[PDB]
Amino acid sequence: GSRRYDSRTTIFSPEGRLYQVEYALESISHAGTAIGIMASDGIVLAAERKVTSTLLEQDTSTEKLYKLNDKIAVAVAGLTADAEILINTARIHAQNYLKTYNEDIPVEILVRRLSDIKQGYTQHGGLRPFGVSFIYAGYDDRYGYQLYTSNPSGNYTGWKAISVGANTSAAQTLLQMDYKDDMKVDDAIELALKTLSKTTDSSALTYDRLEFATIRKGANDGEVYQKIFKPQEIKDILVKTGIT
Amino acid sequence: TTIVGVKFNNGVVIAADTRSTQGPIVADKNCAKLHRISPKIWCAGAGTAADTEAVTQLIGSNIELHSLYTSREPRVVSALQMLKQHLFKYQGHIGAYLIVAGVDPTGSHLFSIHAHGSTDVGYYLSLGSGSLAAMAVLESHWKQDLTKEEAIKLASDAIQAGIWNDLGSGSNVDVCVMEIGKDAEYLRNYLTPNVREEKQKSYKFPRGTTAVLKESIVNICD
Amino acid sequence: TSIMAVTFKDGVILGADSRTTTGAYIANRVTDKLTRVHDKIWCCRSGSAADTQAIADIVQYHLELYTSQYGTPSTETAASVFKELCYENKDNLTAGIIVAGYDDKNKGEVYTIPLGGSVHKLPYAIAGSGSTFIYGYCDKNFRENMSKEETVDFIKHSLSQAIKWDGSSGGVIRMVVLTAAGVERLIFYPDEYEQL
Amino acid sequence: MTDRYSFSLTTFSPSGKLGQIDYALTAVKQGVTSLGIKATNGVVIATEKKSSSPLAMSETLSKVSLLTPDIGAVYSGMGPDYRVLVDKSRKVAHTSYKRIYGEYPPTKLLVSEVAKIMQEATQSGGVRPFGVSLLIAGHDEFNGFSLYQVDPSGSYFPWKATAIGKGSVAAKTFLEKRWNDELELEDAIHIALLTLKESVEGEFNGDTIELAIIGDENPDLLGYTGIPTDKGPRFRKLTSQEINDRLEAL
Amino acid sequence: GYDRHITIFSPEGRLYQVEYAFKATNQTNINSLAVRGKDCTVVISQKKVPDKLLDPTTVSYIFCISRTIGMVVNGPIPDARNAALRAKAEAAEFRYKYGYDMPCDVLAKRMANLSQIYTQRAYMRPLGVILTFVSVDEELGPSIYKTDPAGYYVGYKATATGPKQQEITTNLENHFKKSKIDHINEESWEKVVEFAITHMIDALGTEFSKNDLEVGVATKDKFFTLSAENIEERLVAIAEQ
Amino acid sequence: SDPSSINGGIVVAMTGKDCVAIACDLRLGSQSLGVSNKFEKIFHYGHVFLGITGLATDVTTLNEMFRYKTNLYKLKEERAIEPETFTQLVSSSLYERRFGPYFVGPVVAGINSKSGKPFIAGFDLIGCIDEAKDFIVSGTASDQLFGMCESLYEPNLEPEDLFETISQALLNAADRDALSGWGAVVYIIKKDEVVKRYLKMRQD
Amino acid sequence: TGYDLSNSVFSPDGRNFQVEYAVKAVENGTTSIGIKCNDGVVFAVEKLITSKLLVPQKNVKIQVVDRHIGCVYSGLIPDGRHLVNRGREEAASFKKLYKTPIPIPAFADRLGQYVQAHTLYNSVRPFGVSTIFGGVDKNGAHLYMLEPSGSYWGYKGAATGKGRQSAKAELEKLVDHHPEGLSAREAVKQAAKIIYLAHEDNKEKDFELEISWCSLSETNGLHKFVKGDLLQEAIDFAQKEIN
Amino acid sequence: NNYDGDTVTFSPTGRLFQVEYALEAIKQGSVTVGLRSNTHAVLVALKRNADELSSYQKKIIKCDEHMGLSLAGLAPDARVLSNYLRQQCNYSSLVFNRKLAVERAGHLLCDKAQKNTQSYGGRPYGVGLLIIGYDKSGAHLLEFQPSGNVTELYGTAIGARSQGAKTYLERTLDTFIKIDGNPDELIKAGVEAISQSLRDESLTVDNLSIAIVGKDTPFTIYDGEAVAKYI
Ligand SMILES: COc1ccc(C[C@H](NC(=O)[C@H](C)NC(=O)CN2CCOCC2)C(=O)N[C@@H](CC2CCCCC2)C(=O)[C@H](C)CO)cc1
Ligand SMILES: [Mg+2]
Ligand SMILES: [Mg+2]
Ligand SMILES: [Mg+2]
Ligand SMILES: [Mg+2]
Ligand SMILES: [Mg+2]
Repeated sequence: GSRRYDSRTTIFSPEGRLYQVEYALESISHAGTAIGIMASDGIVLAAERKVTSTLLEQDTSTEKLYKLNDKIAVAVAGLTADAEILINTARIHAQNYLKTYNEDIPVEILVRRLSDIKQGYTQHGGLRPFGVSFIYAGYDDRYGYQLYTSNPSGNYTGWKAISVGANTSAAQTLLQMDYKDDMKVDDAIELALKTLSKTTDSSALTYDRLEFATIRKGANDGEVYQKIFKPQEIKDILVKTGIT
Repeated sequence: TTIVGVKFNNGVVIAADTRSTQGPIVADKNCAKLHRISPKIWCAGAGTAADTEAVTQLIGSNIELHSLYTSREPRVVSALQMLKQHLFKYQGHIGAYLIVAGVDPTGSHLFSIHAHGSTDVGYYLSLGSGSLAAMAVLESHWKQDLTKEEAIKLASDAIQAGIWNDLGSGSNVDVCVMEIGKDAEYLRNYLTPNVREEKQKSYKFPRGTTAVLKESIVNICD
Repeated sequence: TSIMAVTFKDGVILGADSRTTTGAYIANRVTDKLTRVHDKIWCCRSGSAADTQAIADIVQYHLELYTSQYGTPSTETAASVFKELCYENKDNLTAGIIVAGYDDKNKGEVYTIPLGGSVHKLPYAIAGSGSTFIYGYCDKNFRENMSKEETVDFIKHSLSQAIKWDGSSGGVIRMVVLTAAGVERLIFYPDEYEQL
Repeated sequence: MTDRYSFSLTTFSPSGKLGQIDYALTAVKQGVTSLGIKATNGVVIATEKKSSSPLAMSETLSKVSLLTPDIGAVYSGMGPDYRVLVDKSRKVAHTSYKRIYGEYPPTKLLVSEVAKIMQEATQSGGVRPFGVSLLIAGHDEFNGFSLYQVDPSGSYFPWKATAIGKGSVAAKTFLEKRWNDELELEDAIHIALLTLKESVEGEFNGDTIELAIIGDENPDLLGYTGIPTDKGPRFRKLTSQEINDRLEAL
Repeated sequence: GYDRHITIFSPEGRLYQVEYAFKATNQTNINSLAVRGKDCTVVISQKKVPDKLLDPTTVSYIFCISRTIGMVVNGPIPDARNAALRAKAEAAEFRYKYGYDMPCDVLAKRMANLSQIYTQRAYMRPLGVILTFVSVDEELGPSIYKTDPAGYYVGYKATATGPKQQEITTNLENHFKKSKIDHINEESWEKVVEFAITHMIDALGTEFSKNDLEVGVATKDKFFTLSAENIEERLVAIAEQ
Repeated sequence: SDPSSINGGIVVAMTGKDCVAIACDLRLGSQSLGVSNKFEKIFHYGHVFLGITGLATDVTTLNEMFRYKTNLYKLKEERAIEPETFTQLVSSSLYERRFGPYFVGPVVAGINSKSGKPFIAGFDLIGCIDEAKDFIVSGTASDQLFGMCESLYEPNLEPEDLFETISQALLNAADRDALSGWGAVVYIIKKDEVVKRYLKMRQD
Repeated sequence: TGYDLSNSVFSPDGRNFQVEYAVKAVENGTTSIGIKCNDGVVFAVEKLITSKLLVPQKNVKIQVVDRHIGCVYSGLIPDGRHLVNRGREEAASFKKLYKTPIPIPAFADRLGQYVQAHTLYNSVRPFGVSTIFGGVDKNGAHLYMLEPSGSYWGYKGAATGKGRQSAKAELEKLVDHHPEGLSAREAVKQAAKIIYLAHEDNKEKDFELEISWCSLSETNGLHKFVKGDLLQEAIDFAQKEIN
Repeated sequence: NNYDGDTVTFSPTGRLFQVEYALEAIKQGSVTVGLRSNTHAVLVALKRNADELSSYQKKIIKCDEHMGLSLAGLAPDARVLSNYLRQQCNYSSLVFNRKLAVERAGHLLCDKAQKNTQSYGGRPYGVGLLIIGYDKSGAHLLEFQPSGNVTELYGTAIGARSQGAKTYLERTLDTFIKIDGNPDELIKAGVEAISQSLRDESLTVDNLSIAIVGKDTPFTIYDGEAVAKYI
């Protein structure tokens, strides 16, 4: 019968790893680097686009950074289309929680459910895993500002600063070197851009090859604001830290 | 409601009053009972208000998709078959009573559909609470070989009979004309014989007449 | 509603009045109750208009698919498809159907399918509310192997009387002639049939 | 009997590639060239109607398809795959949008739905990816004019102008030279016609070229009058005659 | 290569199972041809009964799909009958759902879609057949639309299918270059049939008796096949010329 | 037993010159027993305002549902839903429950942010849209509101006048209905300020 | 290759090797035939007598469908039974809906479509039988033969199994020498002869002969088994001819 | 070889190897014999034990008052198939008040086994059965094989070395076929037949199993002291 053509996407190797998870991670390692840095007064998300053409429509574009609700955003490394499937799920999950409890969903709870969905594809159903790693940036009134990552295994962890995609090795070393606990958002912005600047596989880091977002306490008293940067705003903030 | 359909030389015309009721109360003084199924197939609907509207939109949507799939202009008989089979399935619980008309590559057409899913063919039809007042006029003045102008007159006269004599109909006359080889022309509020007379008095109040306990600015922004 | 079908020398004729009512209101005075489910297999419908149309449409579809695969269906086969639908769905249908067709082997045939979905092959059949009033008349005047003109007269006189006494019947008298020659539609107006 | 293929036919190789997606893209490479260009007041999508025999009537085979009155699509790759995607795309515009909001979806959201369908053929059990790339041009009230590319993975990107298939490397280079943010629709049609001459072998006339625009509302194409707010489809297919008129002044 | 056993892509972006289904198309070694008149659409196909034990009347590759649509198949008979039953059911359902007769081109698209599915979903094999649909459409007039195992389809001025298809194709293209029109400029279907048989004879370089052919004709409101006798009467008229 | 008149309540909306008003009473009762004096019946999603009368559990449920749907709309469309569009979403949502409906009388009010047009509409429990130039009424005192509106109303009232007119329609209608009243709230809505005022009214 | 390991896979020539392998199982089976006659059809089959211990006459192989159709087959016997069970369900459902007994051409396509369906998927195996069947309907007599591929045609006479060639040659002589027709009682005799002739290609074990027929005049258009005097009379006419 | 992975695959010569392997479990089975006269039908089965400490596995199962069977091969498969027969016999009784014809029992078993030889995922039954019964046309013996082939015989045997008993029964045919009106003489001939298939060993009291059904005799099974009469 059909057994002949089944790759068995959910088995252990003799070493006890999950082939498809490992191979999905290998795929992700060639994607545009994305960085998240957490400050005491906000969070930065910065990410590098995949080798652009001059004709790409840069301002109506989105590939790396998506809004999950008003208090939570993600940066994507991996297959964009796989990521959109998970993002819509996550958006719906957030609204169900709000509908049930009349309270915005705590960041971890959203992260956990998405990670559980990923985990399921590694244990049953015989389908390939999602080729995606996320950096979650969000705020809630229990833990304040939070960063997490998840990858195709459905494993998630919390961070002060983290990268995913290409060159995370170099990026993690650079972040470790210059990160400090008392840091502010505007310092974190600079750290994120300088780190991408040094790990990038292109000759120079320009506005048109980036996506950028902040999550600040940055409006009127106690309430949180998400800013997905327009191209001109990235151009300015690139000058303002002297990379161009 | 009162609604009608009248065939003529080179096409077909439909019309309707514009009253909507809830019990003895007029809910809407100028509703639209003429519905576009496709550009040259239009439907008049009486009965349960939302049912006429939903069934007409659903079939209109499926007709559009069918038209795209087949690369042809949709036919009135297709709308008729889809409507009748949908309504039959629901055993009259979808309370839509419809006059379906239009022009297609086959010619010009006029049908009626009852809520249980039975259909008729005719040269002149009427449905709704006012259908007996309208049919009185139609049976009195209809003839073989009507011009477009004669048909529009007959049809709006039939609706007028409903407006004046049926408490379930009122306000304005809407018309749609579907002629072979031309664009369908929808004549919204073709007749308006029930304009409110001027009021005797303005009831505009001295500012501050209303006692207020609190005020505040609502935040509609981000 | 008054309907009938009559076998004769050359085939079979179906006839019907043209009235459909909602209570005492005449919703349609020129209805066509004679409906084609195949080239030379027709039926006359009585009962719920929605039910009988739904049934006839399904039968027409079945016989068009039968035809595609197996050639022209017999009149018996058509009556069996009507029956299957009427019998299996007897709780939800109010349909009294007369089936009539012309084979070349079998000549004219008439099957009547009353309310419960039983089947009855007959020389002729009458049905509908108006039929009660002409049982006496039709039994007295029907003979086998009448001519086309005799059969048209029988039906015209029969339905004339059904129409006269039954308030739920009226309008024009329609007939469909089924022979080896083809299919012929007849119509007869009040001013003719009323004063027979 | 029944489908016992409930496992994925696209999976990760040890290098991280998804073989079937790569191979689908290869089928797209072999496909006939198609392109799209965004002007300030319109979008143009075009391709070559490469006919299979001259006994075929190639007007019966439309490569450029209306999806909604303001959205059109063209493709490169496997024609049959495209045809069923158009069928599904048209339907999803209704089921997942118009039947809910009483209006047609904005371009990016319809594109989003098509992309979803294509992504699922990349992960679901017992199917292969779609062997096509789409270019979808459209207009909607709050976003104006837009142009998107959708690939076999389900990924989509917005373009100022681009091309896909056979001669797409050369055609993307040509468009880089000629595109500016001030192009008026007529200029973009002319540039589209020039770019497409590069990649076409044989006859190059209005019977071998298929070209449509998303431009002004066309009241004459509506089919009825009397609703002031219904102004007509912005999608228009250029006729054989209209294409030739523009080829002499080329 | 398991990419050669099921309908997944090969490294060069090809579907081998679809290509091999095209090769099964010629298993019967029959050629078929279709042309349009003014009023009609004619299709002819070779009829070869090798075995003397066969009842020749049951050997056919032409099908009456509906009252108005005929279909000729190039490919093995079991797959051909499968396609015919499906097309018959689809045409009947269309009539019931939409209240008018299914157009030739729409049935062609529908069957082409079903074939597309077999090229994408692994558990279904493609059918090893090519299907030529013919009618005199009430909107479009005389119509020829053809389907293959790739799920491709298109309308034709005229067409041919089978092992010696190229010979017939070029023969027909040469006629239409000369005639400068879209069809056979002829009043009677009998003469359009005569044209079809005549141009099959030149192109294949063979003569036909009455049992070597099989003919289907579509007019307004019917599609029908010819008896051995109606064909003989047609062969006779070509000869006396 | 009649779900539309267990809890009580009313909503009314009116157009003016480049403005709209929507008002509601504050009562929530259980038949003759008044239970809550603070039960507001108007909600908003961005700049689109929705009033809902009828069975209170469905009022709450529908608010939570339309907040849900408009939040996802905004995330996917990247813009606030407009009143014309939201009105369609309300209609489809209600009709989807055709044979087990929400027992409600919703009312949409807002200004379209592109065109500047003031917009109001009402619905029956099953989704039939009633679009109106002048006013929409709903709830247990709807006869009374129809009477007040149809006589008090005139076109093109300035915001501060419309306030007086809508408030008097609501107050005097409520006082003729046993199940309406116990407080009121009025929203005056202009292109970009919205003022919310609580009226003083008889507490019986 | 490995194109032949899974049903429904096209080989590069365009063949389904699993069906062709099913044909080998058919060729390995005992001989069976049908002869179409004036107003009917006759079916016969060779039953190898494996052992003394088989009860003579009590291992019947020809099968009736409805009341007017006979089916015989060579190859895997259980597959043939499964196919006939399906044929019986198809005949019942036709009669239920349409009242008339299923026409033979109609019946032939029901079997054909079902057998063809078992070449569409890799999760089923093709039928390991060729089936000869037919009977009498309102249009006369019909004989059919159906292969593992689902291929079938109408036949003047037909044969399958180990002795198919010898039988085919024998059938061809009858078709040439009787262009006006063969009578039903005549066809029964010829059937016995051909089964005896065809038993040459299988002569290890000796055999038991079995015949059945439908004739408008001789069986009233119903399927019946030929036993008793008429069987022995035809056994004798066969004996006479091999000597 | 390459063609024996599952039952859904024909070999290039048209064989079904998984069925052939199921047939092989029968051949490793302990021997059993069937034979009948015109008035009775008898089963004899040599039961096998695991070792000296174990029971001797039952090989005979009653299906109805007038029908039963003996098994050779996988026992759980005999239990499944015998249970199906019990149900079929039972349905015939409850619905039609009619004892199931041994011949129909045979056709029903053939059809049940056949399904498992044409579909993916299932396997063939790995057991052979001998079915005896007395119905409205007298005594019957049936041989079932998991290929689906069922055959009516005067006598037969299956299992290891069943070839001896089968030759014996082939010679003895004319004798036993007319042991009418005599239970103990049909049995003794059956016990004799089975003896032609013994090696290193002979029939003891916890080793031999016999069943009989016939004209005025319910299907009954003898084991233990009640077979001593026969050794
Ligand atoms: C079975 O109960 C019915 C049936 C028909 C009517 C008349 C109808 N009015 C309505 O549908 C109003 C808006 N809604 C209701 O009455 C609420 N109903 C509650 C219980 O189920 C039905 C819905 C109405 O106004 N019909 C109009 C035609 C409409 C007008 C609105 C545009 C669509 C067509 C017409 O038939 C005349 C006025 C009387 O029916 C009322 C109750
Ligand atoms: Mg009913
Ligand atoms: Mg009367
Ligand atoms: Mg496939
Ligand atoms: Mg009060
Ligand atoms: Mg009080």
